[PDB]
Amino acid sequence: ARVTVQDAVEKIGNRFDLVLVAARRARQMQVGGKDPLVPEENDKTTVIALREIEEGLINNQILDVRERQ
Amino acid sequence: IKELLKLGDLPTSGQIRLYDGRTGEQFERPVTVGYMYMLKLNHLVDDKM
Amino acid sequence: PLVGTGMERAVAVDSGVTAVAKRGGVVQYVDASRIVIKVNEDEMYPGEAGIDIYNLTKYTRSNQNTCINQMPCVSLGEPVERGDVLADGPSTDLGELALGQNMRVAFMPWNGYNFEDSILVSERVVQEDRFTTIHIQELACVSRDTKLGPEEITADIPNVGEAALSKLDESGIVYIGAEVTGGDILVGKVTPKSDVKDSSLRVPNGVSGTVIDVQVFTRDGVEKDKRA
Amino acid sequence: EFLKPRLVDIEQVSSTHAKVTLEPLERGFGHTLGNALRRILLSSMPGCAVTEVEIDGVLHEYSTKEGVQEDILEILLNLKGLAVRVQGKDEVILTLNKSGIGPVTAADITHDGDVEIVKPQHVICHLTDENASISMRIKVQRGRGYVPASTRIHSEEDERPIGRLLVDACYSPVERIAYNVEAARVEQRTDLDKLVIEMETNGTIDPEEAIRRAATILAEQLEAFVDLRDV
Amino acid sequence: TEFLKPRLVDIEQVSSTHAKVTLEPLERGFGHTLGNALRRILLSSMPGCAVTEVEIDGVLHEYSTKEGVQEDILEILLNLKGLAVRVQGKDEVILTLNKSGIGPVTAADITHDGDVEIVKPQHVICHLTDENASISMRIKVQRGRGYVPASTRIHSEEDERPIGRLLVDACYSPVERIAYNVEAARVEQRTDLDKLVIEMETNGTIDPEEAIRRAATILAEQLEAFVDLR
Amino acid sequence: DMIKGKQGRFRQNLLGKRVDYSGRSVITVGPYLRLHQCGLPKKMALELFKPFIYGKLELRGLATTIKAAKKMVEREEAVVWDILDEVIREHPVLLNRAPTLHRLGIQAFEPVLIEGKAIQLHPLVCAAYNADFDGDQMAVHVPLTLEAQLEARALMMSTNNILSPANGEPIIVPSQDVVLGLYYMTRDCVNAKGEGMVLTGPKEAERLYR
RNA sequence: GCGGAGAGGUA
Ligand SMILES: Nc1ccn([C@@H]2O[C@H](COP(=O)(O)CP(=O)(O)OP(=O)(O)O)[C@@H](O)[C@H]2O)c(=O)n1
Ligand SMILES: [Mg+2]
Repeated sequence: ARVTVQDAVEKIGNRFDLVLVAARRARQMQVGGKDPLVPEENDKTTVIALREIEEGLINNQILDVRERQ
Repeated sequence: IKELLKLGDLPTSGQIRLYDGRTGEQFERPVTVGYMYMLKLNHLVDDKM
Repeated sequence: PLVGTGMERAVAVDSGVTAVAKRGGVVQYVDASRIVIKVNEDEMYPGEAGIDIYNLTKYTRSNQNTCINQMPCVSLGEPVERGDVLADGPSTDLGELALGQNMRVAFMPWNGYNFEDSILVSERVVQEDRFTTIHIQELACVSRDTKLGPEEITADIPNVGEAALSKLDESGIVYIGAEVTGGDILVGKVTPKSDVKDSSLRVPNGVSGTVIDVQVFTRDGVEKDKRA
Repeated sequence: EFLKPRLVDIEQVSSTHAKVTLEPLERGFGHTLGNALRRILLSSMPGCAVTEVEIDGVLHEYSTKEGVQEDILEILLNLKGLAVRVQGKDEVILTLNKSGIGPVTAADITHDGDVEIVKPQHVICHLTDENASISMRIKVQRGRGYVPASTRIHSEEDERPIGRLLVDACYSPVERIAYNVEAARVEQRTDLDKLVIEMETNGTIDPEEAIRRAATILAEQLEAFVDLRDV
Repeated sequence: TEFLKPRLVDIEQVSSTHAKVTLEPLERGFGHTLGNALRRILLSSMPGCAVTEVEIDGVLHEYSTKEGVQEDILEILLNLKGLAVRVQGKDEVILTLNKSGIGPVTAADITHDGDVEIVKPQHVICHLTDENASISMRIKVQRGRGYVPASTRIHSEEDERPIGRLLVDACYSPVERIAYNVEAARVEQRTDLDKLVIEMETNGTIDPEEAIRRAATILAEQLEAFVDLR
Repeated sequence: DMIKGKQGRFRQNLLGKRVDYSGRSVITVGPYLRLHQCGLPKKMALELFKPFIYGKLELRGLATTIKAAKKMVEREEAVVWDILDEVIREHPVLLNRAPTLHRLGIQAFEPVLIEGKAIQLHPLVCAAYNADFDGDQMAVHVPLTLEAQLEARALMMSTNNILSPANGEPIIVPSQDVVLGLYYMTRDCVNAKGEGMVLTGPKEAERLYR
């Protein structure tokens, strides 16, 4: 289990819209419109989206550019 | 109480040296052992859960 | 209690849970339901005396759903005096109050399993089966008289598998001594409409024990009720 | 370059209590072997014990017979303590039939060949009436450890007869284990130790067999250790 | 009767001397009995080779100072305790160190003998300063079981020896660190089973897996006299 | 009277509702736990996560229809426990103790399925809860929606709340056994076994002590 | 058989 989200909050310092972007990503992941960019280790889609956020691949702007594309 | 403990051939201080059942090693500083009257109260987890 | 205060006998005797001799004598018959004592000639009434009989109470339900059981203390042929303790009530032994049980404790922190006021216990305690209590739940199925027609207690119950009936008698009530589990049908009832629906009582979810007793109270005084 | 322990004199103080000695123990292995065996003995010694009982006139554990003073539940509690040795079969059916006034002890059980009643004086019940008669059929199984009724309920396997009375199974003969590592003066050596294991059991497993089986179990687990896949 | 055998030997060898070993599923309570037996045997009774005594050509007592070595004598003793050497045939052999010049006198600088191999040639021993830089010593290494502190031998030093023979604690057992955790593990229906995680650090000579191997081996030879059900 | 007053309304039914997917039980020590987890009884976990169980059962095809999923949960076969383990994996639950005095009275944990009927609470967090293992009980809620899960794991999880919101100081400080053990371990004695010997590191210190 | 009174108890 991912015991700390400290690096994800260091990516976006509000610590609140972090939850929103991670929820949007994990909702695009659960209802299978999209695919994970990280090799999953039997995590559920919430911890997958946090693991993706902490690695710098996804934020709000990447979501907006990919959605309009 | 000390007298009664002596009559039974038990340590007068009421503490005994105990061995750890997992490791087998002795505990430093002997520990108080003895019989105490305990009660099971009507608060049963299976009723609470 | 290995360490008491002496008040144990006062409390046990003065409470009504013990069976105490009224006229001292000699124990004539001992059973796990009754103690029959032949009175001594001193205390023996001249006219129309007879013997003394103490019926004991076996597992009954207390207000809190705990068990109320009396055990005999005395054996055949032992002499008893007026005011001695014949039978032990619930949580009393030989006349003394035995609220709980006395076990070997050691005061030490054992890898934080007794961290806060929590308690660590050895499997030997469960092996010797010394903290196992008997509890007793009461359940009631009531068949009233509706204006659409009286409901029935019969064992013919709509759309139930014969698995559920297997443990039911022809009258529709569980056998004494049957082991039940949550959801099993305690008694068969049909709601008049005539049937197709069941108001039959079931064991509450997640409680499982043995049916020790069943009672039937009928204002109708019907001639032919089996359980009755 | 090692030494190795050989099983030496096995003193029997009582029928249940026994002292077993192991003389040539290397320095440091006294406590190691003492504790390992203590653990194995207390946890894993296979024994036989009563699993369920059928008495005639009794529907459930809570009823009562005429002419006895114990409740049926106390009779089961007494049976749990019954120390028995089964030799060949895994499940035996013992039959107890007694009449008349007197204490029904374990000796009154119908004597079968393969079953040994270790403590015939062990009481079961007390009759109190001339015409009062108790009959029961006790089913005894072999097993290891401690298995309660409520767990076996998952595997009910047609418990349908209401006459059946389930008993908690203490499938374990060893009651107590203590060990002392003490200086073992060997005629040509300075510092060698001897392990003395004092054990109290219900008198079914013999000491030699207990120690041998415990060492066997520990050795099997060690076998599991010898190979290491790393694949 | 029929027991439950461990089905897996997961081994996570980070930093070759450091090995984590996982074992599941194990019968109730055997986690601690087996883990501890192994731990104790490894720690207290394990055949190995180590420096026992040392003779310095220059200093007579452990509190004296050698000119031009910044490290105190105690530092040199501590560095000598860490030397992990494996000798093949001989029981007790005496290695010599002779060094001059600036820099760190390391284990490689020992005279290279036939049967004796020093697993860590780069282990620092001393630091030598300028223009004098004279270090000479004779270190005696012996084979033994377990850990033997200096104090117990120096106690029994009635065989009076000439001065300069400085005793060092003998670290024979190759295991530097050993610990075991037991944790819950269930085989799909039985929950009262446990997993054994053994964290082990050895001193280079033997890798931890094989150390564990010979530990379990030793315990089995001792047990051999009783075990006969096969 | 229905509107005004404590028992009546706004307080009672409009700020004080009574949620679903919630449970209650006695709390217990569970020292082996990680700071971010909590022992949760199997049977309670199954009861709480029932609809999740049904969804996962239908996805794998183990059950044709929803009623068959209900029957399979009500028998509680091995497949059901496997599905429960799989769904519970990263799903966090909220633990609350009756007087939720400050925001640390509710915290999120990852549950670990255990036998028994008592909830196992990590010792270090007891100070935050003012929890004591003397019959204290705790309630356990399940965040359902995806947004709730992110909020529980990011904002509310136990490990994210180590400093008190009131003052900056740590909340998770060791309480009594931990501090006693550490105190015993670190205090020195004038003379003992191994007085004044020189060690190359902590590793041989443990070698010596053990 | 949703509710509400009264009594007792838990933390
Ligand atoms: N009528 C009540 C009685 C108790 N409580 C609550 O239950 C807990 C008992 O504390 P407590 O005082 O019993 C034990 P603690 O606070 O940890 O101190 P100690 O262990 O050193 O003795 C407290 O959190 C109280 O807020 C309540 O809401 N209403
Ligand atoms: Mg409390």
